[PDB]
Amino acid sequence: ETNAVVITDLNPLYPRDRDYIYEGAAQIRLIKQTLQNTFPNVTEPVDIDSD
Amino acid sequence: ETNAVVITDLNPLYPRDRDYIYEGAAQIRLIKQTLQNTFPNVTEPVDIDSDTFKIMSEKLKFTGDAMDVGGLMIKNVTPGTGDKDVVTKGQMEAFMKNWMENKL
Amino acid sequence: ETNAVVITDLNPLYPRDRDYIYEGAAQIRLIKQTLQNTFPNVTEPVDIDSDTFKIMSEKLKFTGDAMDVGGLMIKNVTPGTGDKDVVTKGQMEAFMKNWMENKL
Amino acid sequence: ETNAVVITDLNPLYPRDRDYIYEGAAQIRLIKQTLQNTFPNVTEPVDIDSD
Amino acid sequence: ETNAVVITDLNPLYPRDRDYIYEGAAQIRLIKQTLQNTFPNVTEPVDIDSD
Amino acid sequence: SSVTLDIVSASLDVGEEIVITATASPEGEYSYQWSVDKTGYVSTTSVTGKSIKLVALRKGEINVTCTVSQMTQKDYDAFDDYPWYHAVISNCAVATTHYETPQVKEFESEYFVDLPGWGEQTVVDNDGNPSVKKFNWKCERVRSFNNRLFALNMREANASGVTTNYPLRLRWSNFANENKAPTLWDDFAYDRVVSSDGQTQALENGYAGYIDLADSNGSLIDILPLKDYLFVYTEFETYIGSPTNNTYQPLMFKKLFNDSGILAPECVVEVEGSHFVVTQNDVILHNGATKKSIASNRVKNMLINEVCLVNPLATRVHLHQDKKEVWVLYVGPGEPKESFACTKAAVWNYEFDTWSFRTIPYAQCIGLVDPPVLERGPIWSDFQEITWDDPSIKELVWRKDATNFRQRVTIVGSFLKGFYQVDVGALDYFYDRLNDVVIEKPLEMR
Amino acid sequence: GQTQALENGYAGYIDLADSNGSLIDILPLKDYLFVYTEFETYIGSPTNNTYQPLMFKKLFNDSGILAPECVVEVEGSHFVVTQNDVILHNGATKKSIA
Amino acid sequence: YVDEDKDLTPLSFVSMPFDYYSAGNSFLVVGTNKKLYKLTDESLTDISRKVATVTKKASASIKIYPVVSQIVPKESTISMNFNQTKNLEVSLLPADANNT
Repeated sequence: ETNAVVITDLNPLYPRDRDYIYEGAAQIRLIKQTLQNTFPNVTEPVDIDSD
Repeated sequence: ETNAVVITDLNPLYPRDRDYIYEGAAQIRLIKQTLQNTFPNVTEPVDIDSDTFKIMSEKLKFTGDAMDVGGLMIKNVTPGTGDKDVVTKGQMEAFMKNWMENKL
Repeated sequence: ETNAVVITDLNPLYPRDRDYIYEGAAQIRLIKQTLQNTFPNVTEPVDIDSDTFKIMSEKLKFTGDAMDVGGLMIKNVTPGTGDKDVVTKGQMEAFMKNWMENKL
Repeated sequence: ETNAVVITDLNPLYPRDRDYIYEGAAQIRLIKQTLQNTFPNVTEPVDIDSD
Repeated sequence: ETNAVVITDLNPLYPRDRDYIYEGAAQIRLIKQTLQNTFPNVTEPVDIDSD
Repeated sequence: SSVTLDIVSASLDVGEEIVITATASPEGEYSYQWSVDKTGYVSTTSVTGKSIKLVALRKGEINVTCTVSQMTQKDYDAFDDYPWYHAVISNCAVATTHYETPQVKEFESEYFVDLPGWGEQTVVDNDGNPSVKKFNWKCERVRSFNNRLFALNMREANASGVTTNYPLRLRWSNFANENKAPTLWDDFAYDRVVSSDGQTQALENGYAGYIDLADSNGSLIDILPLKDYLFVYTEFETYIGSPTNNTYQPLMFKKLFNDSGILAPECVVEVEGSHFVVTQNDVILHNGATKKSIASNRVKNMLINEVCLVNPLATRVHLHQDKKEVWVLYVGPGEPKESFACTKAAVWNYEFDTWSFRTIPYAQCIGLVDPPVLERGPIWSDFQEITWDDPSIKELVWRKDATNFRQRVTIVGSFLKGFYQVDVGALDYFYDRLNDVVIEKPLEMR
Repeated sequence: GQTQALENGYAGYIDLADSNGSLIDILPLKDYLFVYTEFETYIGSPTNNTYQPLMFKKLFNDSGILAPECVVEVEGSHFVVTQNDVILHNGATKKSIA
Repeated sequence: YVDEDKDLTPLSFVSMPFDYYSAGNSFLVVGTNKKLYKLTDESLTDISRKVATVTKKASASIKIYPVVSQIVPKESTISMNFNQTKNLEVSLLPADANNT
């Protein structure tokens, strides 16, 4: 498993082309949980105005 | 899970149950919709300025716009926001031209 | 599935259904690197303060810097910029103790 | 072995004409290490001027 | 190890490996070059003045 | 190649901030480090980073320097005569070979790295101001006891780096933490607070120390704990280490034996509240303060000659707990004198105190591991036939791992370029040096 | 409005270090803890302190329970099938009934 | 475990079951004459300690001017009494004489 890790700060290439298939969905759950943790509020973020 | 349009209100825990093999691609596409919907304006996000974002996080009370705890000790020009030159501007108007004119 | 996208440009309408999807792991790497490149600073981003987003959304016209429409009813201490007592403080310094001594 | 000894301050005649051959190279390593320790910087020490 | 002309930047640890019997003489000659190059001005070093 | 810096002539005003970044001439996977000549005066955050903010603190001309490093692979030199000892602590794997730093693989890491705090020594620069002067430290064997890590046959270098070998030295580290190895090894660690530019001393009420025992010829061959008591062997005379649980230097070492001493660096195991030792003369099974000879007059005189014929130093032992057997590994009667592959094994069943012999497939090492051949699909694959075989009745977790892994099996590191199972169906694999081929023959029990 | 009114007993965690973990089973025996890992065992001795009183010491290097419900206290001892055979241990000593 | 391990001579190994990065399942910490390989029933991997054989450094003489530098500058000409047609110069120096 992946314990003691929080936030999407883990190094890339984690799948390493060799993880069977049972790690792909676990990666999605980690991404969803961390993304929720980063910004736990979204109503209408059209107020970017990159300029 | 098609229904999520407010975004960030997904259900990561359970309704997956490690099943069906084939919804992983659909979840990735759904995640792409959520990411694009939140920030559909990206040209060159080089304004990282981590210190700026991090400091305002501890503020957490900025509701009446800025409401900064400082004094905003910087400005360039205009009769709007006033620097220390307002006192200098006032005495010029009061003495040189308006109140205590030459030969007063 | 493309490859070199770092401008939050992930095409979700070009996959495939019967051929190889041996890129879902690679999609995760592609998604992760896009997120890291856009915001390479994430420790506790609670700094949204969603009410501020609604207030500045009412403005929505941020092109010439800030153009703040707040009140800025804060000031700590200084001998320079002053509140509505500018006229009083000026005639204290100019007349009361500077020019017109006692018994003027 | 030779432990707890630093710097080329050991008494002379250490080879004592009887050290097999495996101590000769060890002596060289000790000399090189101590010489490096004594002056760990050399650029162009032509500035002697013995006068 | 022929290459060392800046001196004091030798490699005492390893590239010896206790081998070949015959590079010991070459190392001694190389050490003589390093010592002479650093201080090629010696007539009577009586100015010890350790203090 | 040549590394440049963004700003080399910055002008701050006690409190002003500036971020200087390092730019190496080539581009690639490079690590970064930063340094400075004076303590403080700049608030360097995460010196291991590439772009460092520096907040001015005090007046003065400072010299800030960076350090860029080229991450490249370097081959080890662990020859056959000096194999790895592979200790375990706090779920981390330690390497511990000769001519190299002990090294550790952290639980939350995938690349080996030198032990944190290894080689550190807080030595005063001149009559005061104790500074952490890192010296070259190389070890022989490393084991664990009471959340600590230990060292044997310490070769301690220092300033004026002509190293001196200490066969009598024995050092221990601090206690570990959550998924982390012990952090420091300096004996003089204390008396240092607030070390910025930036060493850190935040321990777990456990310091590091050294005893430097006094015995015959030293060389400190092996160490093994037994019921919270240390047992160190010198091939002659033994000592018992009793921890007194103090703030600093808690370990107390007392003499146990005057003749006992292990033969090989891996010739002691804890079988049942006791140690199995072949003490250079015979087999001894001692429970502490008392010793008995399992090989008094049963297997003594025919073990001693067989081991001494080729290579006594290649001796090893292993505990075969699943069948309550303990065997000693040694080279066969006819073998090259420089060969370390154990060919014959003398097995002792401690459940009934009976001795036997068996043939092993040229064991370079032995250990207990989980069985292989777990059927799975490691690389994502579909080909063009069934479209991932859409599973009925949902799916079964893609694999069974809810049940804890079991059927743990002994494995052997073989000289025959591979891994071999030692306790399996009756078969044997002899080696033929005449044709440089491995031959398989039915196992012959006589 | 959280409340902290305890009974001079706090909460703690030890995070032991053993082989493959998974911490299959735990069972007390005469005020002494016995935890099993399917390999190697530890004894937990409470020292009766204000905070973090429990002290855990190693007992076995090969023993370890097979199933999450494979240990019972029969008579001042534990009945364990330790992945290899049946063991009846009274503490610091073990004997194999099988 | 895999076809690639058949060309290796394992000097030593550890049967560690737990790992942060991967689930585990015997990611044997095996050692060789030159490397520390690792096989976990799916493939062999090298996890040897990489070292910096080439190191390059750079310097930066960051001048740290004082925060109170152009504040209350030293002025020895407190009184500058002069004739009505005087053209005397005035001299002053900043505190610490740094930068600004």
